[PDB]
Amino acid sequence: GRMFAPTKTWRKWHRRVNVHLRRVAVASALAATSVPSLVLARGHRIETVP
Amino acid sequence: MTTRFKKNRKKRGHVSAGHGRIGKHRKHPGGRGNAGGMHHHRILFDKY
Amino acid sequence: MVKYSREANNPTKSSKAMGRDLRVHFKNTRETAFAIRKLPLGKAKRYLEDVIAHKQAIPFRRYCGGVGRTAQAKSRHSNGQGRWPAKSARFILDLLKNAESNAEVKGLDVDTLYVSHIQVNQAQKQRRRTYRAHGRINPYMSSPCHIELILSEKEEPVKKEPESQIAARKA
Amino acid sequence: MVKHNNVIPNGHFKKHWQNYVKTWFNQPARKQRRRIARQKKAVKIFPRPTSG
Amino acid sequence: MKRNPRVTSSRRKCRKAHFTAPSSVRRVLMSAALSTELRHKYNVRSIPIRKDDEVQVVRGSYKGREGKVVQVYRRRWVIHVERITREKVNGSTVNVGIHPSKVVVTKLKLDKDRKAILDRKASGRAADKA
Amino acid sequence: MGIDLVAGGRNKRTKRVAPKSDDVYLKLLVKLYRFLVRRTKSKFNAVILKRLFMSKTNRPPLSMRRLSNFMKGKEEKNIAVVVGTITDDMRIQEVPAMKVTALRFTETARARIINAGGECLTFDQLALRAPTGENTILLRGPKNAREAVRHFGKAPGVPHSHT
RNA sequence: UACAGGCGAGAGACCGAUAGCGAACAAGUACCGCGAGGGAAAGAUGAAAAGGACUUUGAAAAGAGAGUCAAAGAGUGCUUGAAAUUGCCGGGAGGGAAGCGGAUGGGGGCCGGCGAUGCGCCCCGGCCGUAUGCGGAACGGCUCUUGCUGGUCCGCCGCUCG
RNA sequence: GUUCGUCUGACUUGGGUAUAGGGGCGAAAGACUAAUCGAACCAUCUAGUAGCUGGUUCCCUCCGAAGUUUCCCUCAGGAU
RNA sequence: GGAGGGCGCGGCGGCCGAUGCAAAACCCGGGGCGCGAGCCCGGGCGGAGCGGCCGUCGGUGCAGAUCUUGGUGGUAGUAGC
RNA sequence: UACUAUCCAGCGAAACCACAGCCAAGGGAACGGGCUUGGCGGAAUCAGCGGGGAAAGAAGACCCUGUUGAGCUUGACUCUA
RNA sequence: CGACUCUCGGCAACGGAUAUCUCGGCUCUCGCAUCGAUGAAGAACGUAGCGAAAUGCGAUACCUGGUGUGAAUUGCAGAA
Repeated sequence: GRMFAPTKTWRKWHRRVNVHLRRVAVASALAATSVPSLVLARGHRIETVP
Repeated sequence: MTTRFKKNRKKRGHVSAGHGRIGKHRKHPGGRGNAGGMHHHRILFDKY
Repeated sequence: MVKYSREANNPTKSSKAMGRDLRVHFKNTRETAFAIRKLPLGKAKRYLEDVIAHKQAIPFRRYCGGVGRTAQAKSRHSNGQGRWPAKSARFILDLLKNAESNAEVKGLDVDTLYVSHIQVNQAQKQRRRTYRAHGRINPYMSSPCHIELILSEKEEPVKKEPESQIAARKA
Repeated sequence: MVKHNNVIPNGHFKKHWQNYVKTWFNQPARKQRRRIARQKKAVKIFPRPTSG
Repeated sequence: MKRNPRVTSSRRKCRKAHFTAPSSVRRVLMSAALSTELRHKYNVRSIPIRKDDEVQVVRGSYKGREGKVVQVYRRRWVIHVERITREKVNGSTVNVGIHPSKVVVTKLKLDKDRKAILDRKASGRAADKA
Repeated sequence: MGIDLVAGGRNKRTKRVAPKSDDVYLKLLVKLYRFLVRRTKSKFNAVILKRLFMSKTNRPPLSMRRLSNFMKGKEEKNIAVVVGTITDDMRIQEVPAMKVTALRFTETARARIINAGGECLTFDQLALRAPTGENTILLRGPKNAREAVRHFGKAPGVPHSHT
């Protein structure tokens, strides 16, 4: 039989983003490469440059 | 105890107005007119 | 033998047999196994012939609810329930004949010993359905059964040999 | 059945909306079809603008 | 998955086509790796085989057998080669199927239409290389 | 045991460093206050700690107006501790300077306050130079006002006879 | 601008054989009903059938040997083969005794565990060598042009000892 | 099964043929109309509704009720 | 009845591990951990892929429902034929 | 007196089952197989039996209630061929 | 005192769950226009060497011409 719930086309697979909110996140991401600790923490193997 | 047609809250937002009471507006119709002809917007927007 | 059960012996020293999907009462044919286990080949064969004739009864130690009762109980002295199912006795007799022959294939003597181990299991249940009153239908079904029979050459001489200082007098 | 200082809600739903529907499922594809149509129009005209 | 507006891409579809193989599908999947001598003549690594070829088992447990390709089977995509066999209980010998990828081509019958395949693919390999 | 005894066990629990504190910068800042408060005599810095704990949905934006109006020569240009943020909906050119410190400033505020005078100071600096927490007012900020006391919903919350 | 059909395609934080469509398989099939209509159950040996010749028992079906297989603890009940139930057997218990099936205590029955075996000292055997000079370097506080104080280490030679 | 009503007529019974669902037919019992009749069966609308009965799925922690007030076609239930 | 803090399963982005010299699964009056939810490990069976951890998400955990579907008892080798 | 039952050989269901099954009285959802207190306390059982299991079959057909229906009636409400 | 009643393990039988598979379903998205008295949609009954079925086809009957590919089809037989 059917079940009254189990999905059926309604469910939003679109959540809206705020551009000002998004801007902060993008900006933060650049800064994360200039601190070596986060790069190591994420699990990058690096023998990298001076 | 529930059967969700009691505590769920009945079905429809009437009986809260119907014979029960609290909230909203009471004593309803005021003026009427204007229709979809005479319609929108008289603006007030501050100069400050 | 199949994907095999409790043999516990040596395979060369033992014989194995199975009959498969014989239609017999599951309840009757086990009781035959219990009542006549370990006894020599000729004596066991004769006992089964006796059951058919009604010279010897099989004690029905288990099973009640008004189950058929002792014309004679015979072995084990008295015992309240007893029946002498002829057909199931015949089927195990045929299996016994096969087991004797199987021993020869091993290179064991036909002369060899007695039934060490028997199991009886319900192989499946065969379908058929029979009509009943009030427009309902309720099944009448038979059970095919697999029965295994083990003859073991170890059992008699191991007990006999280190009876000394007292004890022995048997075979 | 409000238990709030809300006005009791005015829907708009107002029919079986499951029967009707309308989805923005088509919307992600939708812009692309207009855009590729514009590219095709440029090919059709060849020189001269003719945006409209 | 990976790129391109094209007809073909679907994990199910790839399986569906190659198992039941229509004739063009059979021939392209009948492409079996050449031996090294032949690779430097026709300048290709693999070509579709035949029945009057001779083909040597490299890959399997059965390795070291050689024989002519007796038959090729569509329905379950397999090829059958002579002398790669298993014995039935009575003593009958029945061929064991081998995939054309596993087996390596010892010898070619050129033909005329099969010969055309060699020329076009060779031209292909010339263009990229130089 | 008692009902009296149960009364002690059912006591308060306002207490919370907020249910979720997402902001790492907020979270480290309250640790700095936590360390200094128990190592200093300052009642004032202890008050700051509570206002930066429980909620951000309670921290009030404060306009340049009224900030200016209570430092009117009866506070000689001290430091204004603003819990939430400065907002810029005024022009008077305010006071001719003032040192304003806050948790957050609007981008407009950063330009506007410093180009009126003083300096937009961060709360990190407030902690640094005044763990003692003196010569300081927690300036103001309201949310209890005309709009949104119990004035919610659709049609507010009333004069009061019936509602 | 539309698109749950048709045809030909691309995909999914889809489903994984009681799920997914009614149908993965001969499915709108078999079957049910007078009819309108209702409508299942049902996938998997293995790389390859190499699907058990032959011998023997049995009326035959089967069994027992054997052959085959990497594996028959894979033999078209076929990959894995759970619970329930059933059989065998073993253990406990006992045929003078009353049952909520457990908890609590003791004994049996069953089984895993239990510093590599420690320290001070001296003798022999074994190996290495500091300080200081040499020779090559990653370091420090810092300064940050630039400067001064502090390095340790390894290579391994010299000179004295351990 | 026994006992028994009728058995030359308002008789018995077949085939062909007519009448179909608020309809038929009825020497009338609401009887009967394909094991179905105080409104047949089938599919659909329909995943219809039901203050009422049943069931409602992993753990631990801390706090911990009430069957009362008011209104109600309300007294098996809501609002408050 | 609320709130709080966890556990287990399936799949997804990350990250790390494990494997035919034996994975997962299943069995185990075998050991050990956690108050528990559960977890861990051994032995047996087995033969090809899987688990832990950090995020994400659900068709996410069962004893019932005169439960649904499949299997199997006692009844009973009894009523009976 | 027949045909059963019974007893045999063969064949072989179902209903039903929380777990089961020795009494007395007591209290208790106010009438216990179980609890409490006394009496007791056959293994293993068959043919019988109709006290009991408030045995089983049937969401009591009655009776009340539901803002639940439907058949019918009419001087109901409201429409109409 | 065998037995019985009970329990468990080990090995099994029962059963088809579980795991792991999946030429399938499911849902979304894209492209496409294109039935018929010129005999359709749908049915029936036949035709394969050996066929019950599905699939294919129609007395020109598991197919024909033409064309592409270029040697298989296979369970066995068979044409060469």
